[PDB]
Amino acid sequence: TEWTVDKIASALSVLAEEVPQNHSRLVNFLLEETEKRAPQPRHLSKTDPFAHMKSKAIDANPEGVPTMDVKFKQHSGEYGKSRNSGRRFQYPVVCIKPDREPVPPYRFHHAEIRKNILALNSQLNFVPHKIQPRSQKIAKRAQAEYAATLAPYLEPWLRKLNIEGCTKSNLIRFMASQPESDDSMTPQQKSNLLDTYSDDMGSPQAVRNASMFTEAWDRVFNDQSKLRRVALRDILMLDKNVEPIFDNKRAKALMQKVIDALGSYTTLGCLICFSHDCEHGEIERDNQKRCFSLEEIGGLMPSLRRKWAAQIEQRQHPPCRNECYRIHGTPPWSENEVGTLEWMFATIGYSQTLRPECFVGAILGRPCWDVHRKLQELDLRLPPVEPRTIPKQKSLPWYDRRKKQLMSDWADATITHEHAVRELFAPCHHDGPCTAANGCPCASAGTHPVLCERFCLCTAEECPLKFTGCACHSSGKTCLQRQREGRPCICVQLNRECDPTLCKGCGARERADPENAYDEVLHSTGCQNVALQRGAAKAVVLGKSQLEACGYGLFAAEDIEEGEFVIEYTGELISHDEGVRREHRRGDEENKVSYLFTLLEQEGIWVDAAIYGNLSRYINHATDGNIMPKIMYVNHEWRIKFTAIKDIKAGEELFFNYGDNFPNLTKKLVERNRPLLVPKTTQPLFDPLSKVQLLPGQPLPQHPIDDSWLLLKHRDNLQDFIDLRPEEKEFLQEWDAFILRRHISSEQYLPRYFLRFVREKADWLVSKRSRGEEFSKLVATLLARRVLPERVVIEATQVLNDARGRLRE
Amino acid sequence: DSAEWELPRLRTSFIFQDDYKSQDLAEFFDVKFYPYSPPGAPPVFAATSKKHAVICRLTQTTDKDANPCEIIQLIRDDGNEANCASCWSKDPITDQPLLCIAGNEGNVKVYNVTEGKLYRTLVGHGGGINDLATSPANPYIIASASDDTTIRIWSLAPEHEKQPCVCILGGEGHSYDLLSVAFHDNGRYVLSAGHDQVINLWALPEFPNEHMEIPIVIYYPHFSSSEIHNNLVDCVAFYGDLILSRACHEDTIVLWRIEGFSSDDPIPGPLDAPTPTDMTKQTRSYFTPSRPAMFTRLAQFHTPDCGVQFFMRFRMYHVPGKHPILAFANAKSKTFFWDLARFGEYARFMADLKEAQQSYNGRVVVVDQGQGISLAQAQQVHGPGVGVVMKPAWLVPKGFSRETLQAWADMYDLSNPVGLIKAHRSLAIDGAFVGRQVGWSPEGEWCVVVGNGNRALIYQRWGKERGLGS
Ligand SMILES: C[S@@+](CC[C@H](N)C(=O)[O-])C[C@H]1O[C@@H](n2cnc3c(N)ncnc32)[C@H](O)[C@@H]1O
Ligand SMILES: [Zn+2]
Ligand SMILES: [Zn+2]
Ligand SMILES: [Zn+2]
Ligand SMILES: [Zn+2]
Ligand SMILES: [Zn+2]
Ligand SMILES: [Zn+2]
Ligand SMILES: [Zn+2]
Ligand SMILES: [Zn+2]
Repeated sequence: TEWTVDKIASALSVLAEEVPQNHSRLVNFLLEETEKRAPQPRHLSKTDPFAHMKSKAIDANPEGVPTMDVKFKQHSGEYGKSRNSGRRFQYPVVCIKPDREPVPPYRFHHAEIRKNILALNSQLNFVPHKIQPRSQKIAKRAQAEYAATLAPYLEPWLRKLNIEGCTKSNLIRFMASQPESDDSMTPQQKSNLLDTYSDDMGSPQAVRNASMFTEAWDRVFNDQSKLRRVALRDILMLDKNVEPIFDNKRAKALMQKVIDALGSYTTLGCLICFSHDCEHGEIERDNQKRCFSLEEIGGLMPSLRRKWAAQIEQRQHPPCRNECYRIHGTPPWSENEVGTLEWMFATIGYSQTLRPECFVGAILGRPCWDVHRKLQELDLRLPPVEPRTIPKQKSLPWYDRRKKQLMSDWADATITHEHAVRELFAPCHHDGPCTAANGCPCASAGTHPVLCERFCLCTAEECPLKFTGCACHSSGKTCLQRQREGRPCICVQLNRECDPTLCKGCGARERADPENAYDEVLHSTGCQNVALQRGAAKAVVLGKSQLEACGYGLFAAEDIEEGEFVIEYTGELISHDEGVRREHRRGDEENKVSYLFTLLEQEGIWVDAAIYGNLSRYINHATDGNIMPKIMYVNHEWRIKFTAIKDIKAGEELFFNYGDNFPNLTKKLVERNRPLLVPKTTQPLFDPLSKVQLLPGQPLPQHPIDDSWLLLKHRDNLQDFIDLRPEEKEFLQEWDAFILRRHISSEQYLPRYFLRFVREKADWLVSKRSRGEEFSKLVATLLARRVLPERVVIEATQVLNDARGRLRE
Repeated sequence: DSAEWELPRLRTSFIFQDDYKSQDLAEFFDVKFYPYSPPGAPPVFAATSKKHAVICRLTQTTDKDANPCEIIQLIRDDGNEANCASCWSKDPITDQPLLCIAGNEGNVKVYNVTEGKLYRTLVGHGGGINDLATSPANPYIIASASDDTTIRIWSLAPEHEKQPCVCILGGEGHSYDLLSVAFHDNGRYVLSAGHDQVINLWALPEFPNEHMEIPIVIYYPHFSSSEIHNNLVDCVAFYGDLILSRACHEDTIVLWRIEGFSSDDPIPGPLDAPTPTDMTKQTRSYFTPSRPAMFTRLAQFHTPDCGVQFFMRFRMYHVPGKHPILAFANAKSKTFFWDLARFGEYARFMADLKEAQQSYNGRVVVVDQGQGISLAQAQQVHGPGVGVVMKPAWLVPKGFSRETLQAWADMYDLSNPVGLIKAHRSLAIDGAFVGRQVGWSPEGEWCVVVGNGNRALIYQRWGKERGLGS
């Protein structure tokens, strides 16, 4: 009845005896089950295939044939005593030669990716022969395994001991109150425990009992003379309501209602590719991800306020088939149903050609006059937005954004075009002009100003630094490197590809669309500065390099005229330190094999093609190469393009001068104390996947890219957020699986892809109400950034209204 | 009667001429018995050295001085490859035996052994091959583990002649040289392991009965852990649904299981695998049913004096109607056996004896089994006053002494997953010997151990020798 540390310790020792007993029972049970399940031998031949073959031992009574010796001893008895010294015999040898040579060497399965993918930082757990001492490795593993053995016993033993206050939850409360939980726990963690557990532990005896139980357990099971040992604290940390509090996998008047309603989408939604788990963003050392999202540029309100101000600063169509309030007008509403019209109302704003009523009534299964009735009885009031007055600003002498032209000192005045020295910053989200005084990073973060890009909240009307695209047009080819036209292509001058939206004269809009990638007529005029977005590579083929003791090389499979884009260098984007860990994890000397291409030196991003990438990873080095790499800015992605510097005939091997493109990070660290055919060539050529040898004049193998493994990782990355309800994950995952497959880089293509999604998933979206509600939060977010045209919201209203009418079945 | 319990003993040994000359650094790296002969046939094994495949047939003999091992085919790899891995298959048309041999150039040679010719070559690995295994469910399906960090699955079926690589286990599950590959008996789960200390379990799809222009690539294993051992792993295998694996510097073979894994469940598909979303997790599992635990260590067979050696392989004999025998040879001239059925029989004997010790307050008489005496005749020699417990004959002393019980517990107690089970038979080898591989004949009467110095040790049980013949 009245316990002591000794009495409970004594009792735990007796209960602990059932652990080895159960273990023996379990292993014996599993051994018996396995013996019973022994497999019958299969595919037996009906005759002994060796029956006709006799001993090949040579007789004393084989000329020219190679011969080997074998010496036999026979043994008997218990200790293997040999009967005598043995006897040797001569045997003829059948010599068989192989008919095929191995393919050139490689490490890992080399898989194709369409675009660069973003890697997590790995740990250095193995180095062929930063790191944790192996002794701590070994010891924690022993303790982990023992803790897992002991964990299932604690509640059964507690129930049998039945001591007042010795409760799994009271023991967690006691643990949280002990000093060890300051050097094991941080604020908000104690706050999360206090949510589930609180601090009251009951009677004085309940508190004394739990303390004695804890001491008595750490005395019996945490005797520090042992390697296998568990503190009770280590077992309670395994508890399903405690573990999540120590898992950092977390995504995150009227307006702060809406702000919180769209938090998942403002936080995760990519500004570039519109997906919620994707290849953009930055990875921190602990692998927490800073998404390239609205939160990077100040969240919902700075963009929404600007949309409202744009709406009232423009001073001066068919009604929905859901009993439209426009014809009519005026069941209890959930708070969810009300919130849904709250955020559509606020993000549609001061519009003329779009009203929430019809669309909210398409997302909720409600008639349009119903949500108009609820709209009017709730009388929602927007914040009033102040007339934004734009202060007159002097243009820059090196850049005229109206003529879209660089002039005079420009290469010395900006580092906009010098990607190797640029440091990356979140686009403008300030009020007022882009000056050092207002803290604008574009103007002042670097050694020089850079132009403001499409994601900065400034407008070309306001900001003298704002990029507005190139002025090029021509019935012939334009946006070329040294155009014979009167003035050059600002886009090309800045080492960027043309923007499908800002470059209105050159045909970028159509040529930067991958759905026109193989319209040779289209791409034979107009802008020739969209090749990475076009996504089309010259025909190439893998083979044995012509250089001796080089392994693979890459060969042209079609004639390539000088100046033509050839291929992109794709790979994993990694950090400097992840580059270094990788140089270690694979071995070392200058017999090494690097696929580590420098993308942004100063920012510290490398492209690693050692596992994932494309055929370009096989191009070998020459001083007098026939192609040239170049870093390009492509819609706020930086990418590696290869361009021909000579005419290259089909069958010729590609080379470029590696320069310092493939650095030795660790060595620099220690110092800082017309069908397409296989071409006729001399070298053997291989299918990149099967490594089957290719024969000249056969169809060039062109295998569609396998992305399913990549959609699964991105789905699982959203599943892992403890921050998101299942209704959120369901929809976010559906949208991401669709939009990731379209590899969007420009908002020019989003409305078409969006309309395609609401068409394909229309039946799915109206089958379950949380899906429609989540779909409407995405819409509200894209509308707030003025990135989804009001035209498409009206069409989705029809599409879903018609899908739900087809469901009434 | 006691025959069920007999373990092997050394019956014959041979040394093969050195073929990597130095004139003693050649080794047999592999030995495999042909598994597709009719029941009863003379067992035939191949012992692959670095340059030769020595094919022998074993025939039991009534003469102690006679030699049961006769060499029926001897093949040399006339190319530049040094080999260390082999596995058996069959011609899909003729049903002739095919011996596969792989090594350090990165190619599988397939030999038609009865006719002494090359059947074909399997080309495509990017580095040396260190293990091969045949699927127990399809004798035309072979898996190969390579320095190039991949597994490749090959088919010798006619429909795949023009491109025989049907599957590549790739992705990021492994990061350095693979040393071991094994098939589950269902032919659909594959285990792999090597220098990166990861053990991976992979689920194979069904492969089309027709030509595949490219292999199916698999990017995620379904179970993955680098935490069952703390060193490089060089041998892995299924024992039914349990796992047996071995690592360097540990002197143990570990028996363990994946929580939630059962070959009775449907085979999961490739999009069901777990992906490495958390980089600090060194174990992940599709199969997982307080925090679980995704594996459970069960027992450790003690395998002393392997030192720093690696690429040393055990082999379990597992056949319906016979006892399961685990055999492994170390690096200091010893060969170890465990009969897994002794575990259950010891535990029954200790439960029967602990029971009679209370029910009769100690007046308990212990009688050996395997006698003409049964728990009945032994009870009639006394009556209701004293308990009779039957003790297995192979349980030998040193009431019973402390040292006798401790010596029995050391060999048969399964109560501690972190314990060390001493071998049930430990046989010494003349001279300095390092085991590389063990193989068992279909009926389990022969056990062959091969290793350095091009030596084969041939153990037998259930022999028919009768009375010398010199
Ligand atoms: C991007 S990889 C090129 C593909 C490589 N040949 C292969 O088999 O995978 C670059 C590596 O190839 C080798 N390499 C490329 N060009 C070379 C050259 N001109 N001379 C010697 N080695 C070269 C070096 O090992 C270098 O690390
Ligand atoms: Zn993105
Ligand atoms: Zn309407
Ligand atoms: Zn600014
Ligand atoms: Zn800016
Ligand atoms: Zn600006
Ligand atoms: Zn232009
Ligand atoms: Zn342009
Ligand atoms: Zn252009």
